[PDB]
Amino acid sequence: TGGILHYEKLSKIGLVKGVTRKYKIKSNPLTKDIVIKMIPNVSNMSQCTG
Amino acid sequence: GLVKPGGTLTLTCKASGFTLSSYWMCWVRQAPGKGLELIACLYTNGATTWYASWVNGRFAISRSTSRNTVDLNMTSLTAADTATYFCARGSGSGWSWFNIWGPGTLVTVSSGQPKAPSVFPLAPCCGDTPSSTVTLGCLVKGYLPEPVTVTWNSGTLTNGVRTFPSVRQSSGLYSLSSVVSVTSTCNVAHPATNTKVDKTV
Ligand SMILES: *[C@@H]1O[C@H](CO)[C@@H](O)[C@H](O)[C@H]1NC(C)=O
Repeated sequence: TGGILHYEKLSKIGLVKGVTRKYKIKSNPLTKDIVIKMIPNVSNMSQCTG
Repeated sequence: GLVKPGGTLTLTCKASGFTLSSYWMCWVRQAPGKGLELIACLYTNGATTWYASWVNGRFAISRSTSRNTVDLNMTSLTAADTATYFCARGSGSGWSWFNIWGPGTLVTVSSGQPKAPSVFPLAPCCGDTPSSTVTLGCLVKGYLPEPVTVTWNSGTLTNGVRTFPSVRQSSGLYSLSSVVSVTSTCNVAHPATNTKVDKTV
C-alpha cells in the first residue's frame, strides 16, 4: 500500500499505526421475490376464533 | 306461521340453554321435503354478519342482547320461502359445525287466512263383528297452518300411537290421520287457530 501518512511523527504525538483494511462496497444485487402472509390460517381452530 | 306474499315476518331463537352472545349462530332453513339451506350467521361481536349469496339483503340478523334472543327479519316473501326455519348454535364463538339445533318455527306464505281444523271420529262401525284386535283413531282435515299436535286422551297410553304426516289438497289445506290399537280418547289441538277440541271417546 505504501506510506503517505508520516507515521513516525504521528506516533510521537500518540497516534500509533494500526491495521490497514480494504474498502468493500455493495453492488450488483440479485433480485428474488417472496410472499409474506400477515394473517394466519385458523381453519383448523375456527370454532374458537370468535 | 301465517304470512301474506310480500309481507314481513320476524322469528326468534328458542335454544335457551346457554348465553346466546358467546356462540356462533346461523339460521338454517329447510323447505318441506327439501335439503337444508344456510341463510345467515352472526358473529359474537354483533356487527359483522355472514350472508349466503342468494339472500342479497332480504334477510337480517340481530340480537336483543338483553333478553338473550336472536332475530331474523324477512321481506318480499314468496312461495319458495315456505320452510321450517331453524336456529342453529355452532359449538364455538367462531365458525364451526352446529351441535345444538333449535326446535324451528313453521312459516307458510299463502293468500288464505287461518282455517279451523275439521276433526272427524273415524271408527269401524258397531255393526261389524268385534275382533280381539281393535284399531281406533281420529282424523283431522281442513286446516291451513301446517303445525298440528295430535295427543290422545292426554297421552296416558302412547304404546300404539301411529300419527301420520300431513298432506296438501289441491286447494292448499292439509289433512292427517292417526290410528291406535288397544284391548276392547282423542284430543287434537291447532294453536294458530287456537282450537283444542276432544270428543267421542
Ligand atoms: C323488518 O323489516 C321491516 C321493513 O324493513 C321493518 O318494518 C321491521 O321493523 C323489521 N323488523 C326487525 C325485527 O328489524
